[PDB]
Amino acid sequence: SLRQDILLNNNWNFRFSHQVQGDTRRVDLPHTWNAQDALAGKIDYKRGIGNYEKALYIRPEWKGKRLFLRFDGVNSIADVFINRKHIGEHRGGYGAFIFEITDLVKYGEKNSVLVRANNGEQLDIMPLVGDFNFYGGIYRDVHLLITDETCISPLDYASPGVYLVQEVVSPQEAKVCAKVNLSNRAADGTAELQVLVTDGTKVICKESRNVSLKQGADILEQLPLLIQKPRLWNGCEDPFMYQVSISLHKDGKQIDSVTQPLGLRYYHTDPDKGFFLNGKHLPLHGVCRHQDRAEVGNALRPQHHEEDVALMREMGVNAIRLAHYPQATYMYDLMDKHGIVTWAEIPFVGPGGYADKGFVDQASFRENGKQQLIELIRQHYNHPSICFWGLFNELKEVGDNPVEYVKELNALAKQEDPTRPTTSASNQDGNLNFITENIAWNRYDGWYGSTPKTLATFLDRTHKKHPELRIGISEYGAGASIYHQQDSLKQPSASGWWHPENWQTYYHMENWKIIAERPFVWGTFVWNMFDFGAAHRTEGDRPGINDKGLVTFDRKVRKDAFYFYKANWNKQEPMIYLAEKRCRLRYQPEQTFMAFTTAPEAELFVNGVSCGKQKADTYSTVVWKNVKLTSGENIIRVTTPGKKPLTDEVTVEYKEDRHHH
Amino acid sequence: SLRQDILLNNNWNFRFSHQVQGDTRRVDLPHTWNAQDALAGKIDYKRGIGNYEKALYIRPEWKGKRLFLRFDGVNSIADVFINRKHIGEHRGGYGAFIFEITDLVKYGEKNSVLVRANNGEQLDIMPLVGDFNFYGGIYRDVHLLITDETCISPLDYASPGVYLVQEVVSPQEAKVCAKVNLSNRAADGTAELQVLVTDGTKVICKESRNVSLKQGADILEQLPLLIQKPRLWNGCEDPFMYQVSISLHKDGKQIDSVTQPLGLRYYHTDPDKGFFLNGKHLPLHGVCRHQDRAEVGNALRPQHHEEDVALMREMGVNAIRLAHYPQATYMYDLMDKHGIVTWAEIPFVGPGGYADKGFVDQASFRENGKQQLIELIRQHYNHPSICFWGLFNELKEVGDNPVEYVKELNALAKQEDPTRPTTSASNQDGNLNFITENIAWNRYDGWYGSTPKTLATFLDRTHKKHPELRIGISEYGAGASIYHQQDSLKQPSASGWWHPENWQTYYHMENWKIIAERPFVWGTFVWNMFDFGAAHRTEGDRPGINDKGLVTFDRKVRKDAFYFYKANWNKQEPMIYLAEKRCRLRYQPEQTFMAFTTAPEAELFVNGVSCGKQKADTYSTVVWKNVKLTSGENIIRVTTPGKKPLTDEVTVEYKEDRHHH
Amino acid sequence: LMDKHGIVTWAEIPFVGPGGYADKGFVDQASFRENGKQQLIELIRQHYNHPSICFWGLFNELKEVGDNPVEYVKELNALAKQEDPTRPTTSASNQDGNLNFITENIAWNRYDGWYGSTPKTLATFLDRTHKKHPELRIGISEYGAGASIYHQQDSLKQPSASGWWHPENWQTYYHMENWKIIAERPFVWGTFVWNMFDFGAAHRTEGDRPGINDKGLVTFDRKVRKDAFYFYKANWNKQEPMIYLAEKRCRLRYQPEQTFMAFTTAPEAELFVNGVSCGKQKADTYSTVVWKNVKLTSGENIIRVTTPGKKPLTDEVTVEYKEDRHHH
Ligand SMILES: [Cl-]
Ligand SMILES: [Cl-]
Ligand SMILES: [Cl-]
Repeated sequence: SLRQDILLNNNWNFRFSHQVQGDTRRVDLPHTWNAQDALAGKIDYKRGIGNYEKALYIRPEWKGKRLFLRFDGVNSIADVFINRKHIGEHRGGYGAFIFEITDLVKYGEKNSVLVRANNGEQLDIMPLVGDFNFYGGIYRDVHLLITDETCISPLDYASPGVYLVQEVVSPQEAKVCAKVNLSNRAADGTAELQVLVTDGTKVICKESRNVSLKQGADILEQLPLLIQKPRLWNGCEDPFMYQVSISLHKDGKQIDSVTQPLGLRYYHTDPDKGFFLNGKHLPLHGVCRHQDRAEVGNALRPQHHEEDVALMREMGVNAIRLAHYPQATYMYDLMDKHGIVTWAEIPFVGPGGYADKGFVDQASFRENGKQQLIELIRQHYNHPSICFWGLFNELKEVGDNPVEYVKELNALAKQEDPTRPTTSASNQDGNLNFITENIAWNRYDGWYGSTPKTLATFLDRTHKKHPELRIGISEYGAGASIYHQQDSLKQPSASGWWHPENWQTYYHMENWKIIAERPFVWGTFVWNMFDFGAAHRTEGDRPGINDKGLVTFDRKVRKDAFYFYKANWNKQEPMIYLAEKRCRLRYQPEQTFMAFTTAPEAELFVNGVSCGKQKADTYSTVVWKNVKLTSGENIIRVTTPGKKPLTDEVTVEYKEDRHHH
Repeated sequence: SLRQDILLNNNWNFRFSHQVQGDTRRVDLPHTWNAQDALAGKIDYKRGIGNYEKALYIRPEWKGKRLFLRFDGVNSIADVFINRKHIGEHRGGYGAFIFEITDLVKYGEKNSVLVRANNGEQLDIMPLVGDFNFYGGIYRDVHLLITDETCISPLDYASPGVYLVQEVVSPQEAKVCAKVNLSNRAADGTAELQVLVTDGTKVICKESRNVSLKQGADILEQLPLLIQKPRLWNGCEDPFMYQVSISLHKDGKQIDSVTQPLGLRYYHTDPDKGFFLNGKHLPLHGVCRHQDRAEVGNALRPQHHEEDVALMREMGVNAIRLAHYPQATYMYDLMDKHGIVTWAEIPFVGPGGYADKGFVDQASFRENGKQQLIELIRQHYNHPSICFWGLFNELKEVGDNPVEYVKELNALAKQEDPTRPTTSASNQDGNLNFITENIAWNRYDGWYGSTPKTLATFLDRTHKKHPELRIGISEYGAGASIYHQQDSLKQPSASGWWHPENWQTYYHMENWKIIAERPFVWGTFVWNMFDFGAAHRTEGDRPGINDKGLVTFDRKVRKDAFYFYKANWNKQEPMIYLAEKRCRLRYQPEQTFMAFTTAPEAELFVNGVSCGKQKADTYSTVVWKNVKLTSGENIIRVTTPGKKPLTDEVTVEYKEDRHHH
Repeated sequence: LMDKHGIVTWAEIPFVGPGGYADKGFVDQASFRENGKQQLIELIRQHYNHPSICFWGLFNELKEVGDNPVEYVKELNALAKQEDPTRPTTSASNQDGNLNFITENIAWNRYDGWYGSTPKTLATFLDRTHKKHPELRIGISEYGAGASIYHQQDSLKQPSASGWWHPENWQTYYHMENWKIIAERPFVWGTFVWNMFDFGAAHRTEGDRPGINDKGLVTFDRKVRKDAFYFYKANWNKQEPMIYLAEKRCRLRYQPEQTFMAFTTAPEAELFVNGVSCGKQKADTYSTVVWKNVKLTSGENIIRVTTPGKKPLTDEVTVEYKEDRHHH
């Protein structure tokens, strides 16, 4: 009667329903059928039904236990059949879902499991539009869960069935209400519910209640926990969590158990001073991250989540906006573990500069959106990293006006979880900005026209006109191809096929200086940590890509901007990085070299001869001007001070040719 | 206060939602966006959202009237917006639907009408599968209807709002209950409802009732009609209909009016003797017809319906199965007018020899199917041609078992309309065959393997084992390309790229002889009158086509089988037709020539010299054997008897070459 | 079949230029040039004995810009004359200048009244060219206009050529006006409608569907004859009696004052509306009968035209007249 969790990812048989013959090919999960077409820039990539079928041997000894199929994510509608009989449907591409199959299987034989996944367009399931790909299929894990007939229920919106509600938290004491779903299919009886909080081998809490469970009972039980002088989850400084074991016992035997983290903290956002974690001001040095990657689409493996977090911590990221939808439980686990303050959001996404709408005013759309919000909150309730619930991105009032509906979602979020503030990401003026507790804007001053300086004007004017708003920046960024390089700085056309890397570097340096000076801005999030898929894009070095990443789509190459942020945000790892190394061909008679470093100064050498030292500025940048190259090959080297220095080096070619002038 | 019906077909602006930019092109309705891709055999043709927008000037003098947008058909989900505000959704590709826009428009200015049509795959809207194309878009007319504030309601499942229920019909007298929907938006008041039955200028009935109408009233009123010694709608012999005018009057002014046909008849099907219309046995010489055509897809214009009916009457068709879905009101009008007994059906279509299912056992699918059935019955209630309601085609029990659900549809059909029997088209053994009042099978003996003789064995054995069944043949046919010709008769592989026209001719001649001898078979329907689109097909002379038509897809060329049926079914138009004229190259030393004619004999000439007369057989066929051709060109001519004969003629080339033997 | 039926035939090699599109019909390299000569020799030798062939066409719409094919076209002309001195050479041009002065007969592709302008500029072009270059034997190698049989409107208005609206009445009007210009100019040795049939051109995005050049007088499947076909039939096939009512596919009428038009080989015709005669009208020089200010009754109207005599030919249509609309 130990709970079992059996992965069912291997060897499914797949075909599209547009293939009428019935032949199938082997696939293995996680899987999307849009990893080739959408990623090649095909705008009308396959959106429709793909069918996955697998034989599952139901063990004779599972008779008398309860059996559940839990899906971590299927985009975007899933219809599940056991022995070809429909058992249920889930509508929504990003939340987990579960079906009990206990009474639906034949014990001691192979049973068919068939999943018919549909990512076809709909007007009743958010997201309706967006600058990303709606990759179809079973792109997260599938599990067979086996439990006692009397269990901690897995059936409440596919959540772990335990909510560790933080009611009061300070360094003196924490009070928590452990709410636990119980489900009984055995005879009427009683059981003992135990909640055990530990830190390593040390017991911190232990609470018990006897509970009466009628046959067919599905009930919520609540146990208070008190922890004196708690160790708090304090972001990257100390991402500490207790372990909580919730178990059911009968006549001296444990019959079921689940574990969840408890990371205690408290926070607030001040309109003038920014974000405070556990009573201390904390600048939120944030980036955004989509759940896709080159070649595999959104069919991410655990090492992919692991590498994305490793790259963010290397850069000194301490905040993340996991846009534009609920992401993997494992990704939120890694945010908990590494101390990253997380903004998690539902996929209520508007059109941006494109056509159509994020909101369609019909009951089916509205009720589904509420179910997606409840899923997000209940499924991910216990992650201390999550400190904001995001309710939308770039909705607009024209046509169907989502204002009243967004007020409904806000009230529902506050009722489900009074312990986190709501937030949203806006690109509009007006009423949509005054609903959520924190507000943020997506700003591209210096990329989509204008100069970075208009970001400063916007922030200052907004803060002065509306002093009660807690203002953030939910997106800012600029495109870059690592293969587009030029000696001189000039602003490219955003929508064109030329995105020189130096303009992205310049964009981030100027925008960051504006942000750094404005502590009323509670958090800022770079769009985006990685290049990502968007099939309709036709810009930069190839179609189908949003190239605003600080790192490329395959996670292989860090663009110059990554190191500018690393020098400024990760000050305890010594480093020096020469900018513009991918610009190998130089034409300008007067060369400028620039390095990012954590050192107070650096020295430049050209062809083995020192050009002398320069001091790092407040933004960890060292600059040498009017450097003279010799025609042909030149070796450029920068070094930090001391007898054991760090170095960076490049060979460039200097050419006096051109073109008219 | 005359009712206005304004066509809104011209000059809409279209784009796909996968085109994110917002640019549009002009289109004109009727329109499908699948007339090129699906018709070229692209199996993954575009299934998703297409958007149509048009400015509609709302006249200041329409203020005080009621305004309705009525759509004859949008495949398969339509979401309608006025000034970009959602007003409603319709789910189902084949039934009409309507929205009142009276209170939703700005009078005296241009208002936007936006229709977002979606033909993306769904598992909750029949048809889920089928051997035809699911052409997307606004493929039938759109109308703006303008009425008095007090009107005969257009809002009951978009029907005309009048049901002329035939309660008793004989040559001595007919009793009819005129059920009329009334809708009032003006102040509380009374009005006079009048029902006027006419034949040309002669008044046959006139009945009146005063009715009390509360503000906001939507009520059903019923007036009895009695017609003594009625003229009955008697099929092609006398397709007579009365005209019925239903009108509302107030203080000596007519305020609203609608007209509907009244074609009185009675019928029954006997298990041993077949179908009886108005007390007289009537063999049902039937064909099936899909609502598509070459080049335009299902975006049919009225001349297309007109030509299809003209071709069927030319062939002597007196029965039709309008498969596999509710078809145009105009097509049922033409069936009424021409006397064609009609089987009309909902799109509850199963997979046939292909994968997947026609039934998914979930409430959303089931409730939508009932709404599609109610639509079909209410919208098309008054057409005398419709004598059967078809509930499914080729469902199967394996997996989700639709038996109980089909019993629900049968009971709903009988409750909505006790005056027509239900029927269905089966390809299975077992319980699915015992639900509807009449049953029929789809049979391809001599095409999908076997010999036509196994059709005879099936019919005889079924009739003997189940003597209570009213057995029909809902499909029988064989493929043919007019470009595949060979001198000798040999059975081709059905699924191959060689469909010689002579095999189709042979198939129909043999199958028809089996049918003609079996009067217990109440109706038989050729699959199909026309070649039609099915993108997944890969057989005959080109992909994407089901080539079982007696006439080609563009309606241009009648295949030999058409004339075999014409000679046998249209005996009052004199004709002679030489078979195998498209087979221009002859190799066999001993040639056979065959003609179909209404004459008792015919004479063959070869190179201007008579080969003598031969008698027509019982099936209107004349055959000459061992005809000797001379090497090279030969002129072959056949003539009917008399001094003013009808002729047919062809030049063939006889070659003594070949290939081994 | 051209031999058998007596049809004078212009047969040509595929030396085709870009028209209004990109790229070139000529690339100046020996491999291209030698292959073109082999294609010309093939055409002449393989088809030498057909009496119907009376002209050898050497190109269609080449242009001088870039690789200049003038000298090479002179080579092809000399080769044609050496292979077959018994037929003249010809070509189809859309340019001014030297390309027009090589072949014995010359012709132009003209779309006045379709690709902008009015048909009247065809008359100006023909007259001015003939006067400035009196030695040229001038023909019209293409003239035409697009039409979908599914695009119909009550009023005559010029559509955008490259757009998705090609009303059949504009094609009818185009051919009637252009033909009148041609008929009056006997110095024009031959004129050739572009085209007898709609045909395939995958890059086209106009008329009622992509991938089609819809300038045919008959549709692509050969099933439907457009109104212009019967205008030409009445004027060119005068020994088969006929009457044809124009605009029958325009079933919905809105104009208060209706005009009906018939093409016939008869000297006059009579119109009936709802079974009542509107009287006879005379056919003009171009075999056209016209009735103006015909009054329809709201709803269905039966329109019938008949030729004179006790055994007449007839044509008939039912239209629907509607007083609705749109602002005005
Ligand atoms: Cl929106
Ligand atoms: Cl089925
Ligand atoms: Cl050229």
